[PDB]
Amino acid sequence: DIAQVQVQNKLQLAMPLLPQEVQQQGVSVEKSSSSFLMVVGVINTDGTMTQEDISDYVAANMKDAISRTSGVGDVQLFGSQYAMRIWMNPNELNKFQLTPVDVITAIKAQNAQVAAGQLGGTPPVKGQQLNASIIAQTRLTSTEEFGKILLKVNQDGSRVLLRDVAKIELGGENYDIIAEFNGQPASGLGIKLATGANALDTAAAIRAELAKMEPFFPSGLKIVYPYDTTPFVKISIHEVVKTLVEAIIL
Amino acid sequence: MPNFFIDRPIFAWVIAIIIMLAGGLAILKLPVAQYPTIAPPAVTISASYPGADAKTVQDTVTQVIEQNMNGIDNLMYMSSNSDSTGTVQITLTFESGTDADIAQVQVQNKLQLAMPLLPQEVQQQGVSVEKSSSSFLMVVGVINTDGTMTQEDISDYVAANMKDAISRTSGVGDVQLFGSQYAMRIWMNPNELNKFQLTPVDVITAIKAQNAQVAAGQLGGTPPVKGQQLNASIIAQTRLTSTEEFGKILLKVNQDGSRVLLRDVAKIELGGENYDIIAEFNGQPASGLGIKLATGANALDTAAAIRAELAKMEPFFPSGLKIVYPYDTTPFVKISIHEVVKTLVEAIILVFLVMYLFLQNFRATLIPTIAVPVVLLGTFAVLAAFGFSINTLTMFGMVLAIGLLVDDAIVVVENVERVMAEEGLPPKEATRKSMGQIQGALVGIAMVLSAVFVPMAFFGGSTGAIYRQFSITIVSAMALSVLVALILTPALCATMLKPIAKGDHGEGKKGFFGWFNRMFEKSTHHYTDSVGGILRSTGRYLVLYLIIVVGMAYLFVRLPSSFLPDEDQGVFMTMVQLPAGATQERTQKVLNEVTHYYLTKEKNNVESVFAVNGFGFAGRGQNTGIAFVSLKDWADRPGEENKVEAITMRATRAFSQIKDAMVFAFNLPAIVELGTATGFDFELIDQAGLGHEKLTQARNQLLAEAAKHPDMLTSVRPNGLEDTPQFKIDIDQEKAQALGVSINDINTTLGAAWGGSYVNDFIDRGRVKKVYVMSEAKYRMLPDDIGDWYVRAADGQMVPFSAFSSSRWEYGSPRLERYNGLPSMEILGQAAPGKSTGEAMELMEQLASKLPTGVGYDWTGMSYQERLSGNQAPSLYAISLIVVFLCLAALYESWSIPFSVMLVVPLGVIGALLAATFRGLTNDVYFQVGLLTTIGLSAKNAILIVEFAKDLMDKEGKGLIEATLDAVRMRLRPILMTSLAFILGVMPLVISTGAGSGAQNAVGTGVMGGMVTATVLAIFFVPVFFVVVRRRFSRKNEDIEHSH
Amino acid sequence: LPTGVGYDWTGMSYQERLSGNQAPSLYAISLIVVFLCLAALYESWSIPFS
Amino acid sequence: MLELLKSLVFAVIMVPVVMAIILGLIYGLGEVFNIF
Amino acid sequence: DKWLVTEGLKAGDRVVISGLQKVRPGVQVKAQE
Repeated sequence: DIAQVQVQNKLQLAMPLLPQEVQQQGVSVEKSSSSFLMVVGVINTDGTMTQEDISDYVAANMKDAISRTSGVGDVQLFGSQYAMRIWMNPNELNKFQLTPVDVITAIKAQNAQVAAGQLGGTPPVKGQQLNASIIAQTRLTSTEEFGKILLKVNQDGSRVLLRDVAKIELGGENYDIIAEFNGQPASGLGIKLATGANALDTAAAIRAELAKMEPFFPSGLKIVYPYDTTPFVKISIHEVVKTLVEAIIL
Repeated sequence: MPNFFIDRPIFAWVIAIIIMLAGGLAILKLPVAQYPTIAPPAVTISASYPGADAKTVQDTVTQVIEQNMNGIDNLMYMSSNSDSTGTVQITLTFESGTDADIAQVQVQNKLQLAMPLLPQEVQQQGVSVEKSSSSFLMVVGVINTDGTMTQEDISDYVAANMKDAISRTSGVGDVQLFGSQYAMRIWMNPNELNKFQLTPVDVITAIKAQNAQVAAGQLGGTPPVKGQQLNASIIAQTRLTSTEEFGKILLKVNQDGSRVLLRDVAKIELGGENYDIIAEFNGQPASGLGIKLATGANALDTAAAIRAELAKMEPFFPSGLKIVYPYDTTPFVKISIHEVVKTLVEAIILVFLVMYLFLQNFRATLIPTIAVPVVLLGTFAVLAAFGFSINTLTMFGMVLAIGLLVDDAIVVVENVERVMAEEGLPPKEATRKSMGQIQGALVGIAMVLSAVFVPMAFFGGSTGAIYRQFSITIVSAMALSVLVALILTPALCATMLKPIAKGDHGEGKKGFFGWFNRMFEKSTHHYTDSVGGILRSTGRYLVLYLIIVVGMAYLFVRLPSSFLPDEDQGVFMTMVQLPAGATQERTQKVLNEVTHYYLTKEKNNVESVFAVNGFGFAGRGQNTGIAFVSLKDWADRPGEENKVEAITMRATRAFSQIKDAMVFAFNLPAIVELGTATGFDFELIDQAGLGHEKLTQARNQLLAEAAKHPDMLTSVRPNGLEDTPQFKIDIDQEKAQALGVSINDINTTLGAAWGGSYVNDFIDRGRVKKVYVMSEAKYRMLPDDIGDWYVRAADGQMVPFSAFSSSRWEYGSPRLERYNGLPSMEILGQAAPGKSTGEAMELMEQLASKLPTGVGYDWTGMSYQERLSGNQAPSLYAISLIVVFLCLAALYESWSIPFSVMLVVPLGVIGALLAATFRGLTNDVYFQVGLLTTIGLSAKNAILIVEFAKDLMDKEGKGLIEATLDAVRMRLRPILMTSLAFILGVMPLVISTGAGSGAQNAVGTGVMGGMVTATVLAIFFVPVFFVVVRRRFSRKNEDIEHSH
Repeated sequence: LPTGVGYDWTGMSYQERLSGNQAPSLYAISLIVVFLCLAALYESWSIPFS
Repeated sequence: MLELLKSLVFAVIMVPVVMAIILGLIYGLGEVFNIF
Repeated sequence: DKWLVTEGLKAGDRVVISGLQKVRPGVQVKAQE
C-alpha cells in the first residue's frame, strides 16, 4: 500500500504527460502477482451453450464478485463479455452510399440514455399536485433494437437504418481469446491471490462463492477446477505433521 | 520489597507521587468518546446526474462503477442507490480495522478509471468519495433573528462563508447542506424562444462564448523582441459577476446586426443550485449543515474543532444571523462521563468515612485513602501506553477496580493493626510480619483474578472490544494495586498508624466509638457462635447449598439477556415519508403538523426543532421529511414519561392519526450495528437479470409469505419505494429527421428545460457559483407543456415536440438499488418478540428457499455480522474455570483445597440476579462484568479465609475446627471493611437518575445484591467448604491438634 | 480594520503561537521531576534543595 | 456549596444503617443456620 | 391539478385522495371532504 502510495504519488506527475486516451482509457496501479492462485474452468455438458454462451455468463454473473471476493487481488477472464457486434458491409454501404461514421454517429442517437427531469419538479409552482420523472430515450438492450437505430431518413421519411446496410449480433468484446478444457470448448478465469492473503482461505471462499453460484447456473453449465494450488499445500502440511508424529515415537 | 520501602518511605511516596504525575499528563492527553469504535469502515461514492430517473442513473453510472470495483481488500459488501433525483450513493463495507485512508485510496484509484466513462453531466456535477458514518455528528441551525434574511439568504451565506471550512476542518467525513448554494438561474420561456424562434441550446452556447474566462496573454510577453520597454498581460472577456451581464448575453447578432438578448427570453435570478431542500428552525426559515464524523475520527475533539471554525466566523456574520445547535451528539458523551468522575471522587470520600468508622482516627484513614487514587490514577497511563482513550466502559472499569483496590489496603492495613492488636508490636515492626505473611497471597491472588478478567479480552468479533475495555483497565489496576500494596502501603502503615497495646481491640474507648467496637466484637462473637454450630453439622448445609445453586440456576436462565442499555439522549428525530409523486408541499404540510406537535403537546420537554423537507435518510426528493428536535436537559424532563423513550411513543402514536406519511419518531441505539434484540437486514437479489418487476413480485411474494408468521416475523417491511406513473415520451425518429430536427437538441432542449442543466461557472462576490438553465416552473409543471416547446429543424422552422413527440403514463421506480453489484430489494423486519433472532432469520431463509427460479438473496449489517461465530464465551468461561482451579492448586499446591474455594461463586452470582431481577433490569454487559467483580472479591475472601485456616494447621498446630474458626473471625473484620466500603461506593449509581442513569443502576444494583449475598452467605459457607473437602480428601492423624 | 476584514497569522507565526504555551508547563514538570528523585536518593524533603 | 452538604449528610447517615442492616442479617441469619 | 378521466368513475363518487397510509384496499374508512 505505502508502495502503492508513493507510486500513485509519482504517477500523477506523468498523467499530464500522457496522450489523452491513455488518460481517458485510464491508468491503474495495482499490487500485482504474475502467478494466478488458481483457475476455475467451465463448460456446458449438455452442449446447450457455446463457449461464448459460457464466456459471457461468467463475466457478468461471476467475475466481479469473483473480483470482489476476499483474497482475490486480480481475476483474468478466459472468454469475453458479449458486446454488440455490428458487422459492416462496405459494399452495401456504398450500395446505400454510407460510411461507418454514418453507422456510428447514429448509434449515439438510438442507444442513448437521456435525462429528462420531471413534471412540476422543483422549484415547483404552489398547489402542485403531481410530480413525475420524465423518461427520455433509453438504452437498447438487443440486436433488433440497435438495428432500428436510425442512420437517417428523408423528408418523406424513407428509413436508412443501422441494420439498413450491415448485420448485427452479439459477440465477445474480442474474439482474441479461446479456452478449451481437455479439448472441450472452454472459458475460464485467471485467478490471482491478492498480495497478503491466506490462499487456503481465499480459494475456499472462492469455492464458497461457487456453491453460491451453482443454484443459478443454467442447465448443463458446469464448473471445473482446472488449476489450483491448494490440494498440494493441503497434503504438504499433512505430510509434515505426519513426520511430527513419528518424530514423537522414535 | 516492602521491607525496602519500610526503610525508604520517601523513596516510596516518590513512587506514588510519580504515578500521580504521569497519570496527570496521561489524563490531559487521552482521547474521549462514549465508546470504543467498533463501527466497520466503509466508503461512499456519490453521484449527481441531474434530472434523471434512477434507472438512467443506474445504468450509465452505477453499474459502470460496479464493473470497475474489484480486487480491493477487506470488502465485505457493497450497496448502491440510484434515484430519480439524479443521485447515486455506492457504499462499500470493509472489515473493521481495515485502513480508512487506503480504502478511500484504493477505491478512488479504481474510480478514476470509470471517470472518463462517466457522463460529463456526472463529471462536472462532480463526485465525492466520503469516509464517514451513515449518521450525522451534529446539526447546526442558522436563522435570521431579525428575519432580514430568507432561507436561501441564509442558505448561501452558510455555503460560501462557512461550508468549505467545516468541510476542510479535519475530522469531518462529510458536510451535508440543509439549504443550497446560490446559482445563476436561467428560466426559459419557450413562446419567447419560438416568438424569437430559438432553442435552449441557442440560450446556452451563447452563455459559454459570452461567459468566458480567457487569457489574451500579455502585451510584450515572453519571448520578446529586443528593446521591448513594455510588458503587460492582456485582459479579455471575464467571468460574469452578475445577472445583468447574463441578460445582456447575445443569443445572436443578426444580419442587420440586430441584438437578440437573454433578458428578453428568460428570468435570471440567483437561487439555490437545487431547491430540493427546506429546513426551518422551530418554525421559521432556516438552513444548516448536517455533519457526519470522519470515520475513525473523534467526535468530541472533532465537534469542538467545529465550534472553533464557527466562532471565528461569528464576528463577520451579517445582521440577524445566529448559530443554533439543534442537534449535537457530543454533550451527552462528556456529561455522562464526568458523572463517573464525581462518583469515583465521591466514592473516594466514602472510603474515608468507612475506614474512619473502623479506624476512628484521622491519619489512619488516609492510608486506605491515598492508595486508591494512585492506582486508579496509575491505570490511566496504562490506557495510554496500551493506546486507549476515555469512554463509558473504561471509566466504568475505574469504579469496578476500586472494589479490588480498596480491599487490598484494608487487608494489608487491617493485618498490620491486628499484629498490633494481638502482639502490641509497633506499626513499623508490625508492618513487616504483617506484610511478610500476606506478601505471597497478595501476589498469587493477582494471578488468579487475572485468569478471571484476562479471558474476556479475547472475545471474538465486534463485542470483543467492548468487554475488552474492562479487562485491561481492571487487570491494569489489579497489577498496580499489588505493586503499591508492596511498596506504598507498608511505609504508610509504618509512618501513619497509631501503635496499639497488646490486647487492645478498641474496647476501652469512651463514646460511640467504644460502643461501636463494643457491639462489633459482640456481633463477631455470636457470629462465630454460629460458624461453630454451623460446623457441628456439615451436611445439613450441603443441601441448603443445592437449594440456592438451583435458585441461581433458576433466575439466570429466566433473566433475559441483552446487550447495552439505550440511554436517553435528550435528542431524537422523526422520520417522515410520503408516497411518491408527492410535491414538496405535501411534505411541507406534514412537517408543521409534526413540528406543531413538538411546539405544544410537548413544550416543557421540547427545547427546539430544526426540521427539513426533501431530506432524511432516503435520499433526496420531496416526499421525505425529517425533524431534528431539541429536548431540554433531563433536569427539565422528570419522570419516565418525559424521557425520549416515553416521548417518542406518544409521538409515534399521535402522528399515526395523520393522512399520508410513513412517520415515526426514533432515538438511535447505542450503536447502529450493535443490537441486543431488534430487527434484521435482508436482501432479495436478482441473479438471472430477471428484472425489478420480477423482484417486486418476488419480494411482495416474500412479504406476503413473511407476514403470515407474526408469531415469528414482525414489522417485515421493504425499505424502498414502489413504482410510480411516469411521463414517457416516445419520439418518432423518422418524423423528426423527416423534419430535419436533431435529436440531441431535442434531448438537449428537454433535460435542460425539464430537468435543468448546468452550463458553466461564474462568480458571486469573488466566490464561484453555478449556472443553470431551465424552464419557468409554470411551463414545466405539466405534460401538455411539452408542446409549448418548439424546435429548429434543418429548415430553421421551429417545430413542436407534440408533432414528433408522443408520450404516455407508465411506471418506474422512484428509487433503485443494487447490492454487491446485483439488484437488491432490501427488506426490514424483526423477530416476533419472544422470538430470538435466528428464529426469524431461519423462517426468512426458509421463506426464501421457495422463491421463483434464478432468485438469490442475502443478509447484511446486523444480519451480516449475525453469521459471526459467537458463542465463544462459554468455551472461554469453561477455560477460565480451569486456570482458576489450577492456580489455587498452584498457590495451594493441592488439587483438593481449590475446591473449598470455588464453591462460593454462586453466592454473589445469586445476589445480583435477584436485585436486577427485582428492579426490572436485564442480563447484559454491565451485569456480567459486575458478577466477575462480585466474584473477584467474593472469591478473594474465600481465598484468604482458606490461606489462614490452613497455614494455621500448617505453620501452627491448630486442629481443623480450631483452625477454620481462627481464619474467619480473624478475617471477619477486614471483609466488612471491604464490603461496606464498597457497598456505599456504588450507592450513587443505584440512585442515579437522568443522563447515564441507565448504565449506572444496572451497574450498581447488579453489584449491590452480589456483594450483599457475597458478604453474609459466603462467610457462613466457606468454613464448611474448607473443612468438608478438607475432611473428605484428608489423611493420617490430621484432625486433632498435632502441634507442631 | 474596516468591516469584512479579518486576518490570520501563519507559518512561523502560526507555530510560534502554539509552541509558546508549552514552555513553562515543561519547566515545572522539569522542576518537579528533578526534586523528587534526589529526595528518593536522599530520603530528604530539604537536602535536595541543597 | 450546598450540593455536597446535601449528599454529605445522607451519605454518612446511611453508613450505620446498612451496617446495621447486615449485622442484623448475620444476627437473624446466624440464627437461621444454627436453627437449620 | 386534477385528472379528467374519461371513464371508470361516476358522479357522486367520493374520491379517496389522501390517507394513502391508513388506507390499504378494503379497509374501513371515515370520509372527509
